Amino acid sequence: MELTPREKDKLLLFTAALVAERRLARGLKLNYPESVALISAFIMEGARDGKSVASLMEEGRHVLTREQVMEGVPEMIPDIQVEATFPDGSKLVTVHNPII
Amino acid sequence: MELTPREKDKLLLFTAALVAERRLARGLKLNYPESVALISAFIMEGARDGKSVASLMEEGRHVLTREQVMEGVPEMIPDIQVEATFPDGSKLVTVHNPII
Amino acid sequence: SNISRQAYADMFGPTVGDKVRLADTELWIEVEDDLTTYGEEVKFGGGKVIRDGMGQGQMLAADCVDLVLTNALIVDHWGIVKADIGVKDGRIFAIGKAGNPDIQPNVTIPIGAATEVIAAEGKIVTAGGIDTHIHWICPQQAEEALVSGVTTMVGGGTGPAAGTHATTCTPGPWYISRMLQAADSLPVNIGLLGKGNVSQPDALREQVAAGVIGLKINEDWGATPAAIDCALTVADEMDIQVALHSDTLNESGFVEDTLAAIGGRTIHTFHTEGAGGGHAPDIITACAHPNILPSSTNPTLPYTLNTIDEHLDMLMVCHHLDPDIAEDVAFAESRIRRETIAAEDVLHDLGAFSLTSSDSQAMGRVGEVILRTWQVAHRMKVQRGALAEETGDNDNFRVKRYIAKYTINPALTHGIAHEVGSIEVGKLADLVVWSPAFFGVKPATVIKGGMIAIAPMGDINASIPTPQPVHYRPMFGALGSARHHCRLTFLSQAAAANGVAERLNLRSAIAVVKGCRTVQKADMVHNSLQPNITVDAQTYEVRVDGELITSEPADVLPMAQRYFLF
Amino acid sequence: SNISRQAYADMFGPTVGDKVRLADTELWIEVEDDLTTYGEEVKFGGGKVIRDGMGQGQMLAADCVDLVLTNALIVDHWGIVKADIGVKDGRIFAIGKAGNPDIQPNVTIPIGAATEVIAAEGKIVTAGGIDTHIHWICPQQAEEALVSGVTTMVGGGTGPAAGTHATTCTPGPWYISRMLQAADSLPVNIGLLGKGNVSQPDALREQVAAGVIGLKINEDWGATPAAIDCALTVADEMDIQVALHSDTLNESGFVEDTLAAIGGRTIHTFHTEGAGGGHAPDIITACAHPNILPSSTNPTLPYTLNTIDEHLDMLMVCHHLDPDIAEDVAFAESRIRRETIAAEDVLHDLGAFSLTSSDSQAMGRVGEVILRTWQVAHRMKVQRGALAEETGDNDNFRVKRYIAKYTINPALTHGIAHEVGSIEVGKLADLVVWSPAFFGVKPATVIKGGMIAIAPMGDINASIPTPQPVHYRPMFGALGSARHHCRLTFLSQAAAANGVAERLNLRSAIAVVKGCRTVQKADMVHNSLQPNITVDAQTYEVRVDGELITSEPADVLPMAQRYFLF
Amino acid sequence: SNISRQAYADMFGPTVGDKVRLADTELWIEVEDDLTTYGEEVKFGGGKVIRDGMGQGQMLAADCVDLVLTNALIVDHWGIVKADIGVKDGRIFAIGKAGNPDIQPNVTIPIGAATEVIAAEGKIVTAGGIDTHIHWICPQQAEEALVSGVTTMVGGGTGPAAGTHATTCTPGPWYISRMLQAADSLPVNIGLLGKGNVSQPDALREQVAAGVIGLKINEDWGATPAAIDCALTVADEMDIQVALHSDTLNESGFVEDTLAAIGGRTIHTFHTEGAGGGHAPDIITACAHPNILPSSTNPTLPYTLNTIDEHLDMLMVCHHLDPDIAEDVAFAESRIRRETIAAEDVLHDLGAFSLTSSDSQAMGRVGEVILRTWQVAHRMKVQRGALAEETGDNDNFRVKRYIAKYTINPALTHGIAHEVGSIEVGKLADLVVWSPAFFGVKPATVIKGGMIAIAPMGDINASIPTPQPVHYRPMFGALGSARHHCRLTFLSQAAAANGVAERLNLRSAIAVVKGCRTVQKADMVHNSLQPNITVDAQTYEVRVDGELITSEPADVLPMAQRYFLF
Amino acid sequence: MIPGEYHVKPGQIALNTGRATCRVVVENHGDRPIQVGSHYHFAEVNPALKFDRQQAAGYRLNIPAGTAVRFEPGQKREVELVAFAGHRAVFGFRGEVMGPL
Ligand code: NI
Ligand code: NI
Ligand code: NI
Ligand code: NI
Ligand code: NI
Ligand code: NI
Repeated sequence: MELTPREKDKLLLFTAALVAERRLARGLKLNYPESVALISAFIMEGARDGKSVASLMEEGRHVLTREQVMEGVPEMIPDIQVEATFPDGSKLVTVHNPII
Repeated sequence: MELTPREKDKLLLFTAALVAERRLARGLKLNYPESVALISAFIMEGARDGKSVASLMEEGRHVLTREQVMEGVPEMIPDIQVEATFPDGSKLVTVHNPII
Repeated sequence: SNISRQAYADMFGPTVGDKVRLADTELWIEVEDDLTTYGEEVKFGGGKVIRDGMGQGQMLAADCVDLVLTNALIVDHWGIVKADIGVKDGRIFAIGKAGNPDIQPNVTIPIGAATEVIAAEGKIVTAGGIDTHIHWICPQQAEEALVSGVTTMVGGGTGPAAGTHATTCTPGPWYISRMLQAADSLPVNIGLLGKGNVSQPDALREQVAAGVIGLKINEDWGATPAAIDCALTVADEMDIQVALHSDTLNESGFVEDTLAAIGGRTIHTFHTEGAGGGHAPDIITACAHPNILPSSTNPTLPYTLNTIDEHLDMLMVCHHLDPDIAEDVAFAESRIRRETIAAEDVLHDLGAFSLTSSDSQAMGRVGEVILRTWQVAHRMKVQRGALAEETGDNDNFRVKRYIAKYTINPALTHGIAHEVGSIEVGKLADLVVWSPAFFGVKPATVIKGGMIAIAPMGDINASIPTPQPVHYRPMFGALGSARHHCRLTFLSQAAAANGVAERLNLRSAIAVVKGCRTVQKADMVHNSLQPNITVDAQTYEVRVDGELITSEPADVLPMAQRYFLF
Repeated sequence: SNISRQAYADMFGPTVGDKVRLADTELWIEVEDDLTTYGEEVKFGGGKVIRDGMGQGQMLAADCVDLVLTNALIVDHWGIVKADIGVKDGRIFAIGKAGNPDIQPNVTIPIGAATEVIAAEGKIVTAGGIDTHIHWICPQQAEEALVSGVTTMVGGGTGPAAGTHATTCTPGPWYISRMLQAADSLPVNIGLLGKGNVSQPDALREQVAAGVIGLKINEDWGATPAAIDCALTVADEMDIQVALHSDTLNESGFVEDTLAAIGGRTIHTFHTEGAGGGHAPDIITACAHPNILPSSTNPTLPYTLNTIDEHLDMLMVCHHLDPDIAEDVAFAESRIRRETIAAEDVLHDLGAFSLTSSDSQAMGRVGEVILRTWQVAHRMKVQRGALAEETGDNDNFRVKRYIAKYTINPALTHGIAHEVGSIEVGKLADLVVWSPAFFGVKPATVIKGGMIAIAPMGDINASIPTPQPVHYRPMFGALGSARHHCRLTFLSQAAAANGVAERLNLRSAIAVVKGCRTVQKADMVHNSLQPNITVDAQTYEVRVDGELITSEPADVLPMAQRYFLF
Repeated sequence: SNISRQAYADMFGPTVGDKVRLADTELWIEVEDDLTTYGEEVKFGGGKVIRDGMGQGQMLAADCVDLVLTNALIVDHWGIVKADIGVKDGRIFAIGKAGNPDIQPNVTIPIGAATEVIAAEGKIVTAGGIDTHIHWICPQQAEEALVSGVTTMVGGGTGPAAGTHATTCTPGPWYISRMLQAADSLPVNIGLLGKGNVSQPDALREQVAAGVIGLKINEDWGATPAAIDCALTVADEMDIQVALHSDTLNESGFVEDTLAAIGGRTIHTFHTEGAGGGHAPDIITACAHPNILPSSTNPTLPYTLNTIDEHLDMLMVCHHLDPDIAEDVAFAESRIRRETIAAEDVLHDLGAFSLTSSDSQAMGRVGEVILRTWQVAHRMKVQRGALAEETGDNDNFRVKRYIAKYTINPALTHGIAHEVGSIEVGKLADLVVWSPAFFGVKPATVIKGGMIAIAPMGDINASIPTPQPVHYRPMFGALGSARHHCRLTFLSQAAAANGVAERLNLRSAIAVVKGCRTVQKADMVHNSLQPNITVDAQTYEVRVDGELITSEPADVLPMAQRYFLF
Repeated sequence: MIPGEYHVKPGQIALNTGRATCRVVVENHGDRPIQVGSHYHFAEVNPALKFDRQQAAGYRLNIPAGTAVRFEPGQKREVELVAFAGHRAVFGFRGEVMGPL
């Protein structure tokens, strides 16, 4: 595979998201790290699918709602940022106020 | 997420448990590391759910039975210990003779 | 020109009269003073103030600071104030107003070409924590502790060996030398404790002359009156501290016999509540004496629903006890008491207990000293309301009382307060930057001796340092020679004199301990209470002046499930 | 004896006239020359040529090379040739024909008992890349860059501090000293840049004498005519380079005023297109001047569908701008222009822009300098066809023009071309081995000063080094003392003279920079074009000799989704 | 007072007459002797024996050990006994009875204030393993090997280069120097092998004088009679060892010609069975000669169902052979023979083969030397029953015979037995602690020169060191200066004399090899059999005294799927 | 409950109190935008800005520290300035003062 450090680092984000995904499935209100991981992973997959940066900046604000996370969490996450390999290379996706 | 070393370390335990979970699903008799990982992860989730230390010390002895693991394995695991963030902070759960 | 207080707060952080919630607790701090001149605040960025001829002057390096922390909200034992912090030559230069004297008024911290900038507006800055109950079971503890905001670690050990699992002792010259050499590789200031359990003084002097800054008396090695006396005599001679884990078994005597053996000499009592060790069931009465500097280890802090349940097995593994041996289990049980555990929280709130510590991997959590200290403060406010010393509608005094427990008091107790312990001029620049929402839980930046040593860092290949995944990674201050320059290895005056550093070829900066024998309970900042305390021998109830001291266990705590992934 | 060209290609790699596709791009290189003697090629393995008395001779160590790279396809600014490479004493010994003179003809690279072998048949070998826009935000960037094929990093910073987040400056003597010491721990050659923004020359001389090989003028610290002039005067005195990030705000003047302030003196302009900083909207006109060495940072390379969208927020975080402050957002927007972004690609293809760099974690991706350079080449071939300088049906000239952008030109610009920058005799042996299918993306081997420093490595416990998982792991050349011997720390002539290395006890090899003031646009290999370029003040259209310069954004790019897991 | 043998076993570990199963194998060891005085055993913990005035005396550091391993079950070539182990100044002080002479009888290992304690009751303690077939393909192999219980690694290489992939050679002075410097960073004792393939003696003397403790003759570099002779002549001169990988191709002669070239001189034959290399198909006949010290690499150990299947592709990749070249595949196939593979196991059981080794990442698994050795022992007991030398109903002799294969014999073969190889007084304290259930698979503690270097470690933030996840993490003995003090770099007598250590500024302890030319087959502990062995040229059947030597392949093995996650 | 929330007391802050101020009309005569920071010596701003430079000597914009005023091409506007303090020594900028005043 010849995994570079950055690819290995992203594997850490993917795994953190697996943790959150399963807890959300159980019906738990997600905490700070879980929320950040879940939304981040979603965007990375969007990039793998070939969606645009513009599309993801919007879609990422509809992954989790205020009722699916603990109190204070939405305010602890003014934005989420993550980069991924789009068909046209690495790009940065910034999702402002992802949780409403 | 600002993951501390301990949080990252627990991600290693979670992943080891995913490996075991899938093999158990296939109907394989689990080995030493697989058994320890599976029971440990179970407890960590229990803590995320908000169960008490007392409840988990008992529940953890009913995750795997002697017929679901290789010979000698139950005797190689006199107890399992793991810490997790309970609603009231980090606590240690010790499950004695988890496999019977 | 005018600006609303809200827009101002958003731009430069809060000012005099504004309140800030500490993380997700009920504790609120209020800005007591602001050292700026409104309109002359320094800010860095494109088109901002810190630029040539403007907020940055023309002075040579010797006439300006190496680093400035702009618009920081300082929280320390002496005050909660808004100000700029200047760091020069790895030490705290000044707390005041930064800028360029050429065009700005009241500049006390000059910014020049040689000055780096750390933007602290909206952030809280504290001194690095100091943990004095470290078991050196593994080298990984240093990073775990640094990440939590602890910059100095005092303890003993040789690795994961039986003796170290149970006690904070680095036994003898050879091991002491090896660990001093290994210390250069760790990103925290370090001081070692030798094995103080022996009745031949020369065996102790050898260890001190080898490098230890203290001696640990532990019951597992025999905490008898003869050993205690021998250790205190050598301590008085060599100006080093003694830490005590007393005779739980009451084998050689009761608490009063131990107290008699100490004979009024200065001593630091570890886990004074008793769960972690000490005369059952009344070692807690030690906090009434003027020569005792009392600390708590962290598993019992604060009293919660699951506290008692988790303690039995933790106790057994730590001290190599056999659950099949009746006497081994009976003595484990005599250490865990709901009565003394519940009182311990109140005694901290009153200032009868002066320090908090971990007891790392030996009935204690290395990354939870700071966190658990604030949880106790929260629970006490919730249960007892405002302190008598409190003025105004804020928890400023309770905050100062509790922060002193893991900063200045531990430094005073071990004779290193001349180097670290607080944000004061001349002290080593060990500082921790916190976003208010993560205060006490996950810091934004950890500075060791003027250099950032660790901090949360996003994708290395990203266009900015913020994209995920963000996790704690070592920085330049933790690298090779830079690390040696930014950390201190504490030595006893004797070792320093005998040239131990040159002989072992220690590469880090060296500091010597002093003033260990003269410190007393009255010297503990905001925690000098000496209560008339008693413990009922049968019921274990703790009473101060006849009043029952107790509290309720928490079901849920702040700084817990909202921040951690596991 | 005869052998078909296909079987030959399979055995020893391609030869004269054979073409090879670079990764998954449309770029094809053709072997221009082969220095072997057909039938006398050296090959290593059981029953092969390199064996005692056969391809290996009887010479003592002094009479043979330490390492030979057999059958390598060299791609460098001077040619694309097939040959054996000899490395001796950490430096490039010769490019020619390896073997044993005792029984083989034309041997110019002697192989003896003291010779190690690296099989490069079927592989492409290039010099290690040189990135001159490094923000030292974190030490992890060094490994990320090394893995991508970059072996030298020039930049400034002190860690993740506000100043370093925005600028490439290591402010003052103390920080400069600390970072020089920390540099010994990193597996790449390093040179530091100090803060050049000041109007007092002595404040600058101090920094140069302390160790920096250049001075960074950044608008965040005030890129005024007075500061620029002061910095250039000291640069002319001490033979160091100046990197410029100009006044985007046009606060002190327009681009022409800055150009006037420079006064014909040599200067390296960072991100000359402007998105990363510079007089809006015409800093790009700087590439017309003979004294300007222009570079591009990498996020804008090449122009793609998502380029514009991602830039606004990247800009804000990097420079500590407030999205709520209208003037902060307006100035961010004035930097991002589709017009100048589209022209930048063409200007590279024409050789008007001479270097590529990252701008690591401050509007740039540290592991993507090489990769993005080849993507621009691909897109330009696709859009503009063959270059006028191209001969034959191949892209050999375009390849040489683009590889020069991150190898020799950066080295010439910063006065270190006497040590690194190309595969030429006498230069440090910093080489990168690539399999054609992964060219520019993931290298097979990264050699630092004659020792492999990093490479993909399979299961450590496996029977061979190839089983999964295969990922990049540090090798012996990145370990302790071996690392110090295989890396260089660049110093200014003054620092070297003042004995800075001995004072700081720097352990690595030391190299001094020189020839920074005499280099000009005409010296940039294959990239010396000085176009009559203009920018429309209202529309932002770029024109060269009245012709509109533009291009189309890519929807999909090579060296992207076929190679990366995320 | 009396105590039942079962309760006793549970408290202090087994005693004389008790048997213990080694992991999940069928091998049983019986305690042959116990050096304690019943009732006077030392135990550490709260209220236990090792306490001031009790089990711990009043002696100064010079009069007591630095570390004691209490109640250890020693398994070594000389015996399987129960005893306390004393370690002083990084070396094995004594094997006997620990305690305080003031109140206890028969104390031979004094415990004082300066003594650390490691509780070994119920544990098996062995000397650290010694692997003599290391290919330095990557630095990560050191940690993998240390974790498995191997503390000394002898081999050659420069990193993942073609030459190192195939041979254990560090070619020439420059590379030798670089690797010696890099060795200081690894937590294992190291000795290097140079390239011995040359017919000019001076080219070899240069390498020895540079630092290598041996010379590797490998067919890939030309294992001709002239090269072999030249290497042996220099070896006899400089007291260094020669390792041989013979001419598989029979290109320069047959096995007898090679044997003739050796001329009765001492030589270590690598992978003597042949799969890993050597005259096809009879290199295995070498074990009949008195001057040959024969070893096996580990992929063929023991013979199993999948052994043959996995070997072809492993062979090709290692030696850079082309599967499309008929002669390359034919010579690979001639090396893999079920006949010689099946005999190899029996020859080990009989003591005709004296050592086991890995052949790390070049047809061998670095973390499986110990594990595979015990699997061969298990399979041989299962198939052949008790050895003729066996007394009593236990496998004590077979155990001693097999443990000698990776401890003392490798040390004797390479001239380092004066420093390491067994648990004997005066030798470096390289010890491995094992829980019986994980014997040979995953150790509880790995001690390097008196300090724990690596061990399984649970949650760093936990209240105890046992909570999950538990995985191997480096300890203090593996850190910076402490590591240098606890490891040895072996040098040739010549290098040591020429001051190579001072010139290269090597920081670790230095040891010199000696007695390499005088060692012979008769000296191999418990493995000195010189069988009248023959190999059928057409059928490949191995016969000893006309009897066919063979065995059956295992379908399932112990120390495999019950312990590993993957 | 919002972690780390502020409870800012209402009201306003008066900036640069007790210092001489002056208002001047400025006009951007250039074809490119010009933005000026709070502490820049106003008398030495981009030459394209037309105003009474003599009056602006020793002055900077009387706006919150760290903010700026933007002048689009052709834009004319009145700005309020506040005098420098400290030693009142001006160094840098366009190099017109380089000393006290
Ligand atoms: Ni204790
Ligand atoms: Ni303790
Ligand atoms: Ni820039
Ligand atoms: Ni930059
Ligand atoms: Ni071999
Ligand atoms: Ni080999």
